[PDB]
Amino acid sequence: ETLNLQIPSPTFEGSTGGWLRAAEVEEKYAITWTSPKEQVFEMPTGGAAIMRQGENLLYLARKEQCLALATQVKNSFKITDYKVYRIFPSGEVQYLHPKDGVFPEKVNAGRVGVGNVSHSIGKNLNPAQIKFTSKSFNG
Amino acid sequence: EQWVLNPLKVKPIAHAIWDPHFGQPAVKAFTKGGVSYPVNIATSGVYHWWYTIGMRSNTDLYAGSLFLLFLAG
Amino acid sequence: WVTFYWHWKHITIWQGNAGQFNESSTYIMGWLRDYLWLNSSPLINGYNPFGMNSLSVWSWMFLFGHLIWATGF
Amino acid sequence: VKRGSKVRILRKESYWYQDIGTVATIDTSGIRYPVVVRFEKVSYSGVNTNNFSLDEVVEV
Amino acid sequence: MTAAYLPSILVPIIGLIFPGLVMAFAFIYIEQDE
Amino acid sequence: SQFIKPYNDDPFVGNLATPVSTSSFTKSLLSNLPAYRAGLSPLLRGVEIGLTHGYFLVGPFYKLGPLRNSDVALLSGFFSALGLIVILVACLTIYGVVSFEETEAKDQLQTAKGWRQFTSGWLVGSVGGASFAYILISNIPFLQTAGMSML
Amino acid sequence: SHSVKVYDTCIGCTQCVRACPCDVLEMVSWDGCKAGQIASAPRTEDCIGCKRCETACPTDFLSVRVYLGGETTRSMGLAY
Amino acid sequence: MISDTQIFIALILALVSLVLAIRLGRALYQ
Amino acid sequence: KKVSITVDRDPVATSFEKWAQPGHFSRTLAKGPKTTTWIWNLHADVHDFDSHTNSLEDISRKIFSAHFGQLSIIFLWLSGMYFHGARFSNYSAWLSNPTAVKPSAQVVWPIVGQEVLNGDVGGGFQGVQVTSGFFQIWRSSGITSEVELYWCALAGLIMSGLMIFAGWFHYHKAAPKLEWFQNAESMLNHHLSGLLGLGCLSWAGHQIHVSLPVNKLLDAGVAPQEIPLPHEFLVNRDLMAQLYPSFSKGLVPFFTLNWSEYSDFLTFKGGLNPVTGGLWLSDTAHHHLALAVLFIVAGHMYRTNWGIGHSMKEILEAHKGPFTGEGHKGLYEILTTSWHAQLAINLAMLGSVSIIVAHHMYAMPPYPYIATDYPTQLSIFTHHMWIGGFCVCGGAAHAGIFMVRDYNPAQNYNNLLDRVIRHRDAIISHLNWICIFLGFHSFGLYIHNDTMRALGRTQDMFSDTAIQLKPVFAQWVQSIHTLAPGNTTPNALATASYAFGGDVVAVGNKVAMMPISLGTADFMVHHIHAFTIHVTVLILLKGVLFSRNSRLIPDKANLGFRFPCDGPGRGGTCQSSAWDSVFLGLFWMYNCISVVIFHFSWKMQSDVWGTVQSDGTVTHITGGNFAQSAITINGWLRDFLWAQASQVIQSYGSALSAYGLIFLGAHFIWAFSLMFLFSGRGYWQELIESIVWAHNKLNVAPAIQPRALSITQGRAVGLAHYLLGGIGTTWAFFLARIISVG
Ligand code: CLA
Ligand code: CLA
Ligand code: CLA
Ligand code: CLA
Ligand code: CLA
Ligand code: CLA
Ligand code: CLA
Ligand SMILES: CC1=C(C/C=C(\C)CCC[C@H](C)CCC[C@H](C)CCCC(C)C)C(=O)c2ccccc2C1=O
Ligand code: SF4
Ligand code: SF4
Repeated sequence: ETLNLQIPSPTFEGSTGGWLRAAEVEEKYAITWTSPKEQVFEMPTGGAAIMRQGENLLYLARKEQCLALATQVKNSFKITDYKVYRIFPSGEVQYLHPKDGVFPEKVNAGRVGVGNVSHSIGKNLNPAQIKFTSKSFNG
Repeated sequence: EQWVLNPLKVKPIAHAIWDPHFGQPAVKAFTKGGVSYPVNIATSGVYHWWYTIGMRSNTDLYAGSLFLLFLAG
Repeated sequence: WVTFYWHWKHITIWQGNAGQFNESSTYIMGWLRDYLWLNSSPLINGYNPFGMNSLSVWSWMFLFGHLIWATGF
Repeated sequence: VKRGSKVRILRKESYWYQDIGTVATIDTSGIRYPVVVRFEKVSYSGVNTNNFSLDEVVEV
Repeated sequence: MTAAYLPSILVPIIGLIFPGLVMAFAFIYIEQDE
Repeated sequence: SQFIKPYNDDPFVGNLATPVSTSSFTKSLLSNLPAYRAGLSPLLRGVEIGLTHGYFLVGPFYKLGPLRNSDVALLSGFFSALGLIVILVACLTIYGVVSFEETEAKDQLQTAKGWRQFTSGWLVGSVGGASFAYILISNIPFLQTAGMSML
Repeated sequence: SHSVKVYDTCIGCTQCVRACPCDVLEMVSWDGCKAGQIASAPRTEDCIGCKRCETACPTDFLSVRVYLGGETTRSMGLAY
Repeated sequence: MISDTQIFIALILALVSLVLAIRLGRALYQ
Repeated sequence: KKVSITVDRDPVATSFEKWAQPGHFSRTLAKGPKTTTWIWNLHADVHDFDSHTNSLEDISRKIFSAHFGQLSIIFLWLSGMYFHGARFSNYSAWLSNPTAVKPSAQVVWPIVGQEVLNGDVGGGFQGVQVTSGFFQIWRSSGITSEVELYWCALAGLIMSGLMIFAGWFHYHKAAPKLEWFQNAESMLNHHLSGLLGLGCLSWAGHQIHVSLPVNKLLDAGVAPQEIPLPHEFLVNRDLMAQLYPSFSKGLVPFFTLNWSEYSDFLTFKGGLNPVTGGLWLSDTAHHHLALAVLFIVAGHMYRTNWGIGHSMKEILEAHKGPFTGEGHKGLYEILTTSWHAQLAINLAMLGSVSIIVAHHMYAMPPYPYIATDYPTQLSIFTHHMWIGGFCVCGGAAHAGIFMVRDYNPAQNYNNLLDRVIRHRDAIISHLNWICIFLGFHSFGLYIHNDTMRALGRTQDMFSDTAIQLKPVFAQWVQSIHTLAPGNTTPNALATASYAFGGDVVAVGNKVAMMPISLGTADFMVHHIHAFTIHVTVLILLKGVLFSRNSRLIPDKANLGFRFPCDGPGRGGTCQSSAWDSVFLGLFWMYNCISVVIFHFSWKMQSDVWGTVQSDGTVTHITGGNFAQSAITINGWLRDFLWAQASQVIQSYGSALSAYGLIFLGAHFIWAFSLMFLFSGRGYWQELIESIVWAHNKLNVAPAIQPRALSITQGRAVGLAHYLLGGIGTTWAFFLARIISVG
């Protein structure tokens, strides 16, 4: 499950759009995927890189940067084998996406609904009702 | 006190200018109002208001300033 | 619009030339030439290559207002 | 209501509140909004149809 | 002018020292965490 | 032959190794400069940077200042340089207070004690460099002019 | 972080989750709609607030509702 | 005309007003 | 013979059926409107051919026929200028007295009192004074008759009919295949050799056989009806040899390479004709003959069907060094498969050429009596500055469209594009720094001068009388160009332009051209120019380089070239598209070009234009106030805008009252634009909801539901009205000022 740090990376001639000091002091994101070919893709941070046949590893500064490459790899090269991780400066590796092995767009058992409101949006409480009280505006 | 003597001819002074960026032409150009220092000429009308309500001298304008400092406190 | 109207009507009355407002205010080029352009000349000559006078500060503030306004854009 | 009837929307946050649409289908399950109403006017999203409950819909 | 020395003494203090000091203190207060 | 490579042999870092960024001449100059010099105390780093900066600050204030045409142009220029040094040393002090949490170690600029030592050195160096510029310009007539003394 | 809510008018079309660039939304089983599924937001800390989920929502009033709240490095979209 | 002593009295009363302003600002800030 | 003509015959049927179905060209719009946004979306995407069709062949066919339609419109426009010169002009009166009669080719009808616009332009004529310089063109052509202007109007009309026929024919009857359009070598050979080269050769031939004899007779003092007709020079070689004795020897000196015989009519004089204040037409004839030879020679560079020539792919792929990776590999594939890449290059070049045209045409006036017609000089400079700036921003617009759409990373690995996108942060940060440095050190000098002049400190300013920022390099280059005749251009007789130094050329006691001295004010306004050009480059480049992705939006190419935002998140991504950098850079182009035309107008009136008094003193239009007053912003406000806006404001009741009306109308349109620029769509949609309610109440709601304009369209409408208002204000101000005083 855990990120194999030794995964080889795509051939990129470098760019100025990559990650800055906050990646080494706050958080860094990594994306891995398996490619059947030695093919050119576009980096979210700049120009073009070549993903290697076999397993690739990337280091990006944002989760949207990782998910942008994930969509490019799924719509143009049909890779569904992408795992997105958040790597703390402490060295902790946090797996992110897909969070339970199944894509968010597919239903999965054991998922608990968060943020779900039992009524429609027009039944939200008016702000005057919730003023000077801790009671929430979603009913 | 110069303005209250001749209110139609004297131009009221708001406050003086002490600006270390001024040239000597600027210092001379703002030395109106019958005084020896550069000044801003007041457009607020406070001279006409203080004249109308009784104030005559600098001592009572100052006394009003003191009373307002007390009221502010 | 209110203060342009008040000021133009009053400066024309204060000259003794209220008819100049009466004839020029009914079209917009009268407002442009006879109010903004005609009365700009003491203001924008507050400093020039021939000297400066005490309207230089308003001459500098007028440009300063044009700058802030445009910076808002 | 019934399928094909013309209905007046009573959902205050609807785009077509107090407008007339026509009922396409009504589900029979435990669905929270079974009445599917289609509308001639399109919403700001461009959608021209929405699902509503019975107590949000009156026959005309 | 009476007390003509005061504009020379105060206008640089109020116009340069006052902002500098209050900006410095405001900077320290906004940046500080505890 | 390629003269531009990924920075630090890391392609996804946000930098490119280039001749301007990573030549041996650039590496030698940065290491030689007091801020990045190895073996240099933070106070000594501040003294060398300060001596440099205070020395060249006097000249623009002296030559192009309001009192430039006066005979007190150098004194005004030095005072203006000194005032700028005091404002900048206040900036260094406040940056040090907010940026760095207090730690025992002082061997680095990026420490509360180290930046305080750096600011101390920068003030001493800047006042000394400004003074050195004042002494030199006062003594040498050619420096008092803009190089037109020969003319 | 932002607060993202899903209301019971959700028809389970899965479009808001597909729109999500930051894997904030996912599908959970729900018997309320014909599709048997409703959107959920267990990752609103990654929510940048783009409101692409709102655009993809085909309900007359978006079942998915982003309420922009406290800003973080993640919700500001900062790569620095 | 205003004496230097009169200006100093005004400056004393404005300092007292400054101290009361500090005390109100600290009380409002809590 | 791999370069061949290949056409599909009868591709598209000439039917009115698609005319009757608006929106037919796209799948979205063809299902009809449901909201009013459809109406706007119809016009917005119509010429976006590569948004409708997948195939490059149909796109290229649509572009070729639309270029014929544009050429038909240009020829109809030219035919109208010739017809208005023939029928509604004082051209014949202007030919007799060019220095007193004012050109006019437009007459208004008397309807609502508007016949006051038919002012007394001279020559027993009333009409609107025209400033396009057509009269000077026609005199340079040697027209000397209104009958020949009718024949030119018919020639333009015939060409307009032939181009609209050719567009119909080449879209509907014989449309070329894609392999025809992808012949860049053949097209370049023909457009260098055939279009530009035979264009110059034929024009040089016309100049030698028509313009040179007629203009020698005109400047000798012969009246226009006493001048022999232009074919009598073609036949009577004896009569042509009276004016130019080299014609006694014919074409033997050309073929025997004895070209110094032709020095009577092929000169290298330089300078201006003293009689007209224009370029020597013998120099212009030699100029066009020399350009024709090089353009024809250039059009033999590329390989088409016989093994001689270059492959442009080989030229590009061979140019690669150690800094630039694979180099120019893949650029040929880009420029023969992307129309937007070609339009980006050609619009940047056409705009640059139009900007070059404005500078060169004022400095070296090329037509007889155009230099002392100051309304024409100001008009054609200002016009070609605006056409240049617009075309340059469209070069960046279509660079953004290329990057968003036609750019493929797979075919662009490690080439020049890949490397630019891979160091775009370094490019934009260094451009950002140079723009901050140059705004501080150009406009802050103006703020320094405003402050010091306001403070009474005239000794502390940047001025010629104070701290002197002299333009030593520009003055030195002026020195070189004044010393160049006889030294570094030994066979030149005069300087390339009198702007560099030298004589004052006066025609009809008005200065044709005279040295433009450069001082502190010129240093300051040129660094203003360098600053405004740099910032326009920064906005346009930042849009091109960040069109596909950023650190902010990593998937910006999926949103497109023209999207409003990607939501209020990430702090807000309003105006994140490449389109919105074209939108923001057209304002800064407006700013740049407005300062350029203001610099030109004030400098030419203050230091160049005016009347030559006895003893050769030149009393200039604004009396040399540029040097001491263009150093402050108050001087630009007072001595340029306020002082010279006198003519537009006081134009009412005269023939220039139309300019006063357009001055006010364009101030109105400019302000009206700010309603679209400072506001947002959501306000207007809720306001429209209340108006829709009032319509619903009266049962008068439309079936095409009214919408507020899109966010992008609100930006585009604001920018279009802003540009129209600003440029129309400057257009009215410039034209009333210089028609009155020049
Ligand atoms: C292309 C450049 C051009 C321009 C800008 C002008 C401009 C002008 N011309 Mg000139 N003209 C031109 C070319 C041009 N002309 C050419 C090529 C010829 C030779 C045929 C002429 C011959 C000519 C004459 C003989 C006269 C003018 C006149 C005029 C003036 C008024 C014309 C008018 O009111 O028509 C208005 C006429 C109408 C019928 C009203 C137009 C309303 C309809 C609806 C137009 C709509 C177009 C249509 C909707 C497009 C779609 C087609 C449809 C299938 C949908 C105006 C200054 C007049 C002038 O200067 O008098 C002093 C005049 O007498 N023109
Ligand atoms: C020597 C031959 C030749 C010449 C003169 C031209 C001329 C032109 N081409 Mg090109 N073209 C050529 C060969 C040539 N082409 C070849 C071989 C190809 C295939 C690779 C193309 C492919 C091509 C494309 C794809 C496009 C053009 C376009 C254009 C027009 C550019 C706009 C312009 O400045 O027109 C104004 C200048 C003029 C001179 C207008 C005159 C119009 C005619 C056609 C010029 C020639 C007339 C005739 C030869 C002169 C006889 C002289 C006689 C009186 C003695 C212009 C008419 C563009 C365009 O606008 O399409 C219409 C365009 O999109 N051409
Ligand atoms: C609130 C009204 C007010 C304002 C706008 C000014 C404005 C000015 N005063 Mg001050 N002044 C005021 C009240 C005010 N005065 C009062 C009540 C006194 C009597 C003690 C004085 C006594 C005074 C002296 C003795 C001098 C000035 C001077 C000046 C000028 C330069 C600034 C300076 O050195 O300040 C110095 C001012 C003080 C030390 C007194 C404090 C001023 C008031 C009480 C502070 C109130 C602050 C306001 C209410 C809110 C603060 C927060 C705000 C930032 C949001 C400037 C024109 C100088 C001058 O005339 O140069 C031309 C100068 O030498 N003032
Ligand atoms: C509002 C109050 C204010 C006041 C009183 C001053 C005062 C002054 N300015 Mg001005 N200035 C101000 C605001 C002000 N500034 C602002 C807002 C700006 C930005 C627009 C400027 C921009 C400006 C420029 C660009 C220049 C001045 C100059 C000057 C000096 C006048 C010329 C002279 O005689 O040279 C004699 C001046 C000296 C001998 C310098 C004395 C140095 C002082 C005494 C040292 C003070 C130490 C410092 C304040 C420590 C503070 C630390 C911080 C925590 C507060 C004088 C010191 C000129 C200057 O610097 O003079 C060289 C000059 O070139 N000013
Ligand atoms: C919106 C487009 C537009 C409009 C309405 C005008 C309008 C005008 N132009 Mg301008 N012009 C424009 C764009 C435009 N221009 C651009 C983009 C360029 C750069 C190529 C020029 C360059 C230009 C020149 C150089 C001249 C004009 C002239 C004129 C005037 C007479 C019109 C005429 O018959 O020209 C007739 C044009 C001539 C008689 C000279 C043509 C010489 C050029 C070099 C021919 C080049 C042709 C070639 C196909 C260009 C290919 C582009 C190249 C980069 C490959 C009129 C004011 C003339 C003028 O101001 O006279 C007072 C003039 O001499 N124009
Ligand atoms: C040779 C020049 C040339 C060519 C062929 C094109 C072609 C194209 N451009 Mg480009 N462009 C150009 C020049 C050019 N443009 C210039 C000079 C600029 C800078 C202003 C731009 C800026 C630009 C942008 C920013 C965009 C395009 C787009 C487009 C495409 C479709 C446009 C459309 O359907 O509009 C149809 C035409 C109109 C809607 C006309 C309205 C324009 C103004 C408001 C009318 C002007 C009126 C008049 C001049 C003044 C008003 C007078 C008043 C008193 C009555 C098409 C590929 C768009 C696109 O789809 O990208 C693919 C797009 O986003 N271009
Ligand atoms: C007159 C109004 C105005 C002003 C002053 C500015 C100023 C600026 N614009 Mg903006 N802009 C404006 C209108 C204006 N803009 C409008 C109307 C638009 C409409 C679309 C834009 C669109 C726009 C874009 C799209 C871009 C800019 C950019 C810039 C910067 C250019 C870099 C530069 O010159 O830095 C120098 C700073 C100035 C010239 C500001 C004036 C300062 C003077 C010199 C004196 C300084 C005073 C001093 C600080 C006083 C200190 C004391 C005081 C604090 C107490 C600068 C911040 C560019 C940018 O930021 O990148 C570089 C950029 O890309 N602008
Ligand atoms: C006024 C305004 C509207 C409302 C404007 C609308 C709905 C335009 C409708 C105007 C009428 C209906 C047609 C305009 C016709 C003009 C008389 C001339 C138009 C010329 C061309 C359209 C042919 C917006 O929708 C908007 C959106 C985003 C930012 C700013 C704004 C904004 O300022
Ligand atoms: S889009 Fe709206 S409806 Fe479709 S799933 Fe997400 S929330 Fe439920
Ligand atoms: S806002 Fe953007 S990120 Fe937050 S949920 Fe909706 S889509 Fe996913």
